Amino acid sequence: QVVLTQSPGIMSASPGEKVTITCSASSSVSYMYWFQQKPGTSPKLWIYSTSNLASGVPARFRGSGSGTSYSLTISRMEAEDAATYYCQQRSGYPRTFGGGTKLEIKRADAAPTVSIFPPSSEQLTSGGASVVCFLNNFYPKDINVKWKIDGSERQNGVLNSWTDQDSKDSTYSMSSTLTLTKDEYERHNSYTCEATHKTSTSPIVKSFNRNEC
Amino acid sequence: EVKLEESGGGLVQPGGSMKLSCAASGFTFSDAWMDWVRQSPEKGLEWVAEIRSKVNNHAIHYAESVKGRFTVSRDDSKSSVYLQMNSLRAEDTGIYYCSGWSFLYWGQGTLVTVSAAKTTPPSVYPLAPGSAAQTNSMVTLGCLVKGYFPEPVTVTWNSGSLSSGVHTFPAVLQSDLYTLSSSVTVPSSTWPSETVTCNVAHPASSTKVDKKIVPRD
Amino acid sequence: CDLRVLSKLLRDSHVLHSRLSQCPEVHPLPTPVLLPAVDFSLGEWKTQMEETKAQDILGAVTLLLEGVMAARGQLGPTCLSSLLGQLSGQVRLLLGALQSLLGTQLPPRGRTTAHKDPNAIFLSFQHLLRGKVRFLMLVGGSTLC
Repeated sequence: QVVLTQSPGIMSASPGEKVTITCSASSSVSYMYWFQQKPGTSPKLWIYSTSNLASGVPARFRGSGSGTSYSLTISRMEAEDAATYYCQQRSGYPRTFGGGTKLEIKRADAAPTVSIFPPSSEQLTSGGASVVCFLNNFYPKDINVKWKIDGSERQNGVLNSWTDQDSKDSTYSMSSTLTLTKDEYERHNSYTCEATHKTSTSPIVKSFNRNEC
Repeated sequence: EVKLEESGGGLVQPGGSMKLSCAASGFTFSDAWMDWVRQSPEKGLEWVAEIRSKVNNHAIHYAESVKGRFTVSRDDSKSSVYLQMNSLRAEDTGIYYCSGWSFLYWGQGTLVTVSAAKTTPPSVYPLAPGSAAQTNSMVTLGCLVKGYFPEPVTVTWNSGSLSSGVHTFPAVLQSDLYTLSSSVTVPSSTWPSETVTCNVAHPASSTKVDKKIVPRD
Repeated sequence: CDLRVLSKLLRDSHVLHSRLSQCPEVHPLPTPVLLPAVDFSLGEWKTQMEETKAQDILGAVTLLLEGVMAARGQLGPTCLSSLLGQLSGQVRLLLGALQSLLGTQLPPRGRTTAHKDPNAIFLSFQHLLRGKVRFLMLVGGSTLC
């Protein structure tokens, strides 16, 4: 029941820049332990005993700390390193972790890739129409959808889901699901999704006509 | 080489019991102290129990939160550790990792949800581009996997062959249901020139391997 | 509450080693095993707290087990094996002892050397038993009975 409090809650770092994370124990302990975790994934032991990289870990991670404020340092940041880092104290029982700290890598501006989708045959069969439009592989993470129907903005029935950055190229990626009914789908003809991201002034639009046009 | 597959995860209605199993291989199981360590997004990362090797005579240790309701046990003899969750609780909810040496190896976790709701197979709709599409260098398709409960649902494409440049998104919550979509991009020439199928499952024991097919006239 | 222990381990160990000298056709290893090196001057070392010092040993020790299994690993139901057996059991008790103490299991670490020679493992054990062990649990050192 020691309380670990990891300093920055989320930070952003540039390729090859110095990352330095803090963790801080509510009461002196022998040793901190760090694990890296990555969205979708179990966590893994990244350092232990205050400063021994667990087999696996790049030598860029320097494990440090003593007594009551501890800290994990990435020498020169890579894009693999983008993940959360959890500290843990094996001081007694209970073991105890922390906040976490979301490192993010910070690549370059990289505009999205829109592609819109008519509801399925078999959606329309069951009595529902969802018109989903994926916005893919942009950066920054700030991006924007207008769902215009017959050339006018229906503002309701929208859900935007975002991915975390990508593994390979480190991008942000959002889906956007326009969700109406059979009847309603079918009262109108043009359906347009349009994406406005800092990447460019002129919004991106992919679109359809509900007749096949 | 060292392999932890927990299993047993589920919907439990409050007050209900559940057993988590965790099977190890890759190492001298008899030799390892074990932990259950459970994760949520609100709570986060919070240790659950610990269970020492025969050498240190199976000394047991729980978080106060769980003291009295969960029951960790092993069978050194089957190379497996267990969590017999009991008298459960909407908070007891989250990802349950069965874990390594003193925290050094880590199975992939089961989702476990206690909650009054029931199962809700997801609906699987293919998102094929459009009977008047533009087909440029590249090509994107989709699965709409809809209105399921409980989490999670596991989507791969081509039972895993097609695994590059494909975005599955986080679930969102609607009429307290879950809706999630995955996109995949293949080079133009490759579709519908070769079959892209997207397979999904949700423990609801639905398991739909629906084929993303082009749309007529 | 014993110090019967280290003293008893040592000799129990040495007994193992001896019994090997005369099994049937006794030979090296296909594959080198890594056992915890034979560090020599424990200088930099005994300056340091009793805790890190313990970890190292539990560290080495866990490595020692790995080496030794690694070596049972290798061969069939033979007499060295059946002994590497009883050895590994032995090594195991310390492992406890030190896990017991630091109250966690650390992972294998510290500088090792590759040994085909099945003795060099029996050895490696005793070396920590006589060095880094004894040299630990003297000075206060709340060790494990």
